[PDB]
Amino acid sequence: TSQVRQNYHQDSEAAINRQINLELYASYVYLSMSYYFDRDDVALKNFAKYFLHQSHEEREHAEKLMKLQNQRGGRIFLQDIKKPDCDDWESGLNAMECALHLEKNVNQSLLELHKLATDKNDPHLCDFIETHYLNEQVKAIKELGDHVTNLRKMGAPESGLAEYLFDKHTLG
Amino acid sequence: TSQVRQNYHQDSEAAINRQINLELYASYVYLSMSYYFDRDDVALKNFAKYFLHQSHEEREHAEKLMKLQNQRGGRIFLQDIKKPDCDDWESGLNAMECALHLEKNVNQSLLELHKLATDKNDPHLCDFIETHYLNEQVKAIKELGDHVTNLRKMGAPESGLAEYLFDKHTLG
Amino acid sequence: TSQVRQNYHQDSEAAINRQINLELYASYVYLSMSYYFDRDDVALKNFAKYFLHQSHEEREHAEKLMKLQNQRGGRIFLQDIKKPDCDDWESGLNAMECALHLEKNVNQSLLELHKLATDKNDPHLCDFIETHYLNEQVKAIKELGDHVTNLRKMGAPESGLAEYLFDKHTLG
Amino acid sequence: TSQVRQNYHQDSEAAINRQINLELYASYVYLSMSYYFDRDDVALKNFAKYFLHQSHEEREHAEKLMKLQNQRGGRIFLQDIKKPDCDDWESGLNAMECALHLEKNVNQSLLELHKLATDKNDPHLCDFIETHYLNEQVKAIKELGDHVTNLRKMGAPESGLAEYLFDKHTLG
Ligand SMILES: [Cl-]
Ligand SMILES: [Cl-]
Ligand SMILES: [Cl-]
Ligand SMILES: [Cl-]
Ligand SMILES: [Cl-]
Ligand SMILES: [Cl-]
Ligand SMILES: [Cl-]
Ligand SMILES: [Cl-]
Ligand SMILES: [Cl-]
Ligand SMILES: [Cl-]
Ligand SMILES: [Cl-]
Ligand SMILES: [Cl-]
Ligand SMILES: [Cl-]
Ligand SMILES: [Cl-]
Ligand SMILES: [Cl-]
Ligand SMILES: [Cl-]
Ligand SMILES: [Cl-]
Ligand SMILES: [Cl-]
Ligand SMILES: [Cl-]
Ligand SMILES: [Cl-]
Ligand SMILES: [Cl-]
Ligand SMILES: [Cl-]
Ligand SMILES: [Cl-]
Ligand SMILES: [Cl-]
Ligand SMILES: [Cl-]
Ligand SMILES: [Cl-]
Ligand SMILES: [Cl-]
Ligand SMILES: [Cl-]
Ligand SMILES: [Cl-]
Ligand SMILES: [Cl-]
Ligand SMILES: [Cl-]
Ligand SMILES: [Cl-]
Ligand SMILES: [Cl-]
Ligand SMILES: [Cl-]
Ligand SMILES: [Cl-]
Ligand SMILES: [Cl-]
Ligand SMILES: [Cl-]
Ligand SMILES: [Cl-]
Ligand SMILES: [Cl-]
Ligand SMILES: [Cl-]
Ligand SMILES: [Cl-]
Ligand SMILES: [Cl-]
Ligand SMILES: [Cl-]
Ligand SMILES: [Cl-]
Ligand SMILES: [Cl-]
Ligand SMILES: [Cl-]
Ligand SMILES: [Cl-]
Ligand SMILES: [Cl-]
Ligand SMILES: [Cl-]
Ligand SMILES: [Fe+3]
Ligand SMILES: [Fe+3]
Ligand SMILES: [Fe+3]
Ligand SMILES: [Fe+3]
Ligand SMILES: [Fe+3]
Ligand SMILES: [Fe+3]
Ligand SMILES: [Fe+3]
Ligand SMILES: [Fe+3]
Ligand SMILES: [Fe+3]
Ligand SMILES: [Fe+3]
Ligand SMILES: [Fe+3]
Ligand SMILES: [Fe+3]
Ligand SMILES: [Fe+3]
Ligand SMILES: [Fe+3]
Ligand SMILES: [Fe+3]
Ligand SMILES: [Fe+3]
Ligand SMILES: [Fe+3]
Ligand SMILES: [Fe+3]
Ligand SMILES: [Mg+2]
Ligand SMILES: [Mg+2]
Ligand SMILES: [Mg+2]
Ligand SMILES: [Mg+2]
Ligand SMILES: [Mg+2]
Ligand SMILES: [Mg+2]
Ligand SMILES: [Mg+2]
Ligand SMILES: [Mg+2]
Ligand SMILES: [Mg+2]
Ligand SMILES: [Mg+2]
Ligand SMILES: [Mg+2]
Ligand SMILES: [Mg+2]
Repeated sequence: TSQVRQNYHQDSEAAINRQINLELYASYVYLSMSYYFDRDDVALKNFAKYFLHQSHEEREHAEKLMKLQNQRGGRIFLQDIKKPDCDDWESGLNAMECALHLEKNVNQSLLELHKLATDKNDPHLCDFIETHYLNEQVKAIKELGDHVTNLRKMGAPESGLAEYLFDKHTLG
Repeated sequence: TSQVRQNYHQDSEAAINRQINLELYASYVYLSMSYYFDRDDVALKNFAKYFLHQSHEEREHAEKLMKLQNQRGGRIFLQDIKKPDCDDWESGLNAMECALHLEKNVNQSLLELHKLATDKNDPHLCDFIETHYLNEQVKAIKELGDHVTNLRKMGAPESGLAEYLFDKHTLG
Repeated sequence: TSQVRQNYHQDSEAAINRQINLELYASYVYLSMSYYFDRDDVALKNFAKYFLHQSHEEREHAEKLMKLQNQRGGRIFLQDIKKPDCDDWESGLNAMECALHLEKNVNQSLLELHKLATDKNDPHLCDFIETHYLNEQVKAIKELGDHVTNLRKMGAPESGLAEYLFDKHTLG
Repeated sequence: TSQVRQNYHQDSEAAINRQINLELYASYVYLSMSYYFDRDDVALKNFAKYFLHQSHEEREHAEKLMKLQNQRGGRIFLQDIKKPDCDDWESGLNAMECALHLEKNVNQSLLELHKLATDKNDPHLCDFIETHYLNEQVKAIKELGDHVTNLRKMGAPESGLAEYLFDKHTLG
């Protein structure tokens, strides 16, 4: 047993390792999306910038969980980072919809993690999740919802003009 | 009788209390409108900001009337603030139209108040209304009219693109 | 269903709407108290300033709950804001006592809201209440208790000198 | 007839001369009050300072009316400035009460002047009175009322301690 370990259940340790993988996966999805918009036949530079920033944020989320694992005396175990589900993301609207779906999936995982921490009476872990993850997720989901709504109302994906103008005035 | 009271008719005192309630009501209408535009399925952040600012201005209008009541030796009597007539405001154009209607209604009340002050030969109260309320109302009505016109000419409410672009270039 | 909604119970949504109304009510109580102290026959300007600031803080509390409702994909439903229970607040001490009672009532509502969020396993909502409301309430209640104690010990409400000196040295 | 005179009734001209005298009288009352508080057997230096400032303000009120008379092509006619009604002002509270009475008397004269200007359809003179005199009077009366209230509640005039503390914390 680690000399620092206290009130840290083996199930919580394993769930933290699973969350690390999921955050890295989310980073990869956003990386793929970003460079799709950098294609010469797509060419929406602020969509590209927005998703690259989201990708880098997800990496920060993963690294903080790795730090947490060590803080509590757990041991990090890494797994393959699966490639994203799509190579071609179709449109700005479709990418935003996939991002919304991704963020809700990551949120569900975080909520399950919190439920586990609650069941194991781990208030430090509960606080960690609430303070650093849960509101960030709520804000990210709300922002993506707002973006999807605007793109739909503007006439995307059929209107290339709508995506162009959204790229300039919301993401730029 | 208040030691400060002079040339201040009981009817004027009562009319000032009614105006306080109406200004607070206007604040509530704009508060409701503001957060409608903050909904994830509406998502027009500058409409939200514009109406929240209008809401806060209406509260200032109410507070100045409360100050006036005490300055003249009248006594403030408060009533319930009625909820706004709508929960859902439909569109940017529809909210602007409701705001225009509201501002004209508040103006009519102020004009009736001025007529009362005139009938009771209260030049201090006349000056108060003219100096702090009447031109503010005229400017607010003109601005809302301008906004309604632009939204109509741009193709609102059917064009979600029109409302988006107005939000960015006029309200942003 | 809102595209952003996740782990947000209909009961929690309704309870948030009730809390919005209560925060606005508290804003109204403090607004009334403030202008009582602005009366020429009361004339305690720092009591007036203190309660006006408390009123504006309560409005901020309401607006943050409206933001929360939209963040989680709930829908804001507003009700009439009831007038405060008193027109005349009697004395500085009596107003402080009514403020203490009000703040404890609002606290009780927040605790019931937290219990509901706990029962529905909504850790985001629990964190929201704890982080933004519960300690603010504890601090406000403690401050009002301190004020009541000092006014009593100084000889209020019978001593107009006590209220005058408290207004100058604590609230000024 | 003066080359500048237009829409300026002889009655208005005469009433302006009477108001000039009354403003100078008010200046004299406050001058007398001020130095009463400078007596070694009274010795309230902030009462003295407050009333001296009020005296100088009244002189400014008179001078602006003299300017107005010439602006409109009327001719200034001056009369004796009567001595104040009291040599000894008794107490801080009594002086404040006399100041309140004085300010209401001057207000009544200004209201009669405004009624005359209205009867003679002189909107320039109406505006002059409203803009430069009427709210100043309302504010002065309210302030004096507030002061009287505080002194009474503190225990003046019997409490020399009350007048001392008021001098330090309100007027200082
Ligand atoms: Cl342990
Ligand atoms: Cl352990
Ligand atoms: Cl274990
Ligand atoms: Cl593991
Ligand atoms: Cl894994
Ligand atoms: Cl693997
Ligand atoms: Cl696999
Ligand atoms: Cl726990
Ligand atoms: Cl967070
Ligand atoms: Cl947000
Ligand atoms: Cl937030
Ligand atoms: Cl957006
Ligand atoms: Cl009168
Ligand atoms: Cl009256
Ligand atoms: Cl009357
Ligand atoms: Cl009334
Ligand atoms: Cl009313
Ligand atoms: Cl009512
Ligand atoms: Cl009713
Ligand atoms: Cl009049
Ligand atoms: Cl105005
Ligand atoms: Cl204008
Ligand atoms: Cl203008
Ligand atoms: Cl416009
Ligand atoms: Cl759910
Ligand atoms: Cl849900
Ligand atoms: Cl539900
Ligand atoms: Cl509800
Ligand atoms: Cl309610
Ligand atoms: Cl209702
Ligand atoms: Cl009811
Ligand atoms: Cl929970
Ligand atoms: Cl808090
Ligand atoms: Cl505290
Ligand atoms: Cl604290
Ligand atoms: Cl205290
Ligand atoms: Cl003291
Ligand atoms: Cl003429
Ligand atoms: Cl003439
Ligand atoms: Cl004439
Ligand atoms: Cl004359
Ligand atoms: Cl004369
Ligand atoms: Cl003479
Ligand atoms: Cl004589
Ligand atoms: Cl006229
Ligand atoms: Cl004025
Ligand atoms: Cl004032
Ligand atoms: Cl004023
Ligand atoms: Cl005072
Ligand atoms: Fe982000
Ligand atoms: Fe960032
Ligand atoms: Fe993440
Ligand atoms: Fe994320
Ligand atoms: Fe907790
Ligand atoms: Fe926390
Ligand atoms: Fe405005
Ligand atoms: Fe403004
Ligand atoms: Fe208004
Ligand atoms: Fe308005
Ligand atoms: Fe506070
Ligand atoms: Fe504050
Ligand atoms: Fe509150
Ligand atoms: Fe509170
Ligand atoms: Fe003055
Ligand atoms: Fe001055
Ligand atoms: Fe004067
Ligand atoms: Fe004066
Ligand atoms: Mg996984
Ligand atoms: Mg594979
Ligand atoms: Mg937080
Ligand atoms: Mg009404
Ligand atoms: Mg109703
Ligand atoms: Mg003006
Ligand atoms: Mg309620
Ligand atoms: Mg009722
Ligand atoms: Mg905290
Ligand atoms: Mg005279
Ligand atoms: Mg004589
Ligand atoms: Mg003015």
